[PDB]
Amino acid sequence: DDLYRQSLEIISRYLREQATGSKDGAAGRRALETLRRVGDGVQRNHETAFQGMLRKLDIKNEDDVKSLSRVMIHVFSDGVTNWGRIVTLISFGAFVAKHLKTINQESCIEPLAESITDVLVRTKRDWLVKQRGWDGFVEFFHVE
Amino acid sequence: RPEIWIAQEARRIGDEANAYYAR
Ligand SMILES: [Zn+2]
Ligand SMILES: [Zn+2]
Ligand SMILES: [Zn+2]
Ligand SMILES: [Zn+2]
Repeated sequence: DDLYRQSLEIISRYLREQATGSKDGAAGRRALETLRRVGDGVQRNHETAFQGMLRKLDIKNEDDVKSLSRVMIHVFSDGVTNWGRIVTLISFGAFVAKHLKTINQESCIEPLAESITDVLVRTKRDWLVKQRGWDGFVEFFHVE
Repeated sequence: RPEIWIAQEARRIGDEANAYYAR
């Protein structure tokens, strides 16, 4: 399952960079560079809402992800799928990861990343395949 | 309702972001 594995790496790496403030083929690298630019921008422009969403979420710890998975499924339950919703969910994942690290500097981002990746890949498998996976993400968010 | 409120917010932002880049 190359798609699952590729998606978890991109999403995990972003969340870890965001939470820790450190950055460590070329297709995955383009995806991560796109996600940094777009994801950082979502967070910057939606600071107030993300703060409100975080408050409501009331996440207890690094493993407390079932509520977020329910949120993500509910997001798509109107039958619309698009990259803006997808990157927004990942950006909020990053925003949550930063908060977890604040309360406990030893928290791991993996349960969150895995939770988000599971929703996207499992529930939107064929949509992602038709988009040519992360190549579609890169293309959609391509700016000159 | 909290989970629905969060979802409503995330959807609004996601559709706004989608529109911005699609235009
Ligand atoms: Zn870990
Ligand atoms: Zn270009
Ligand atoms: Zn709803
Ligand atoms: Zn926006």
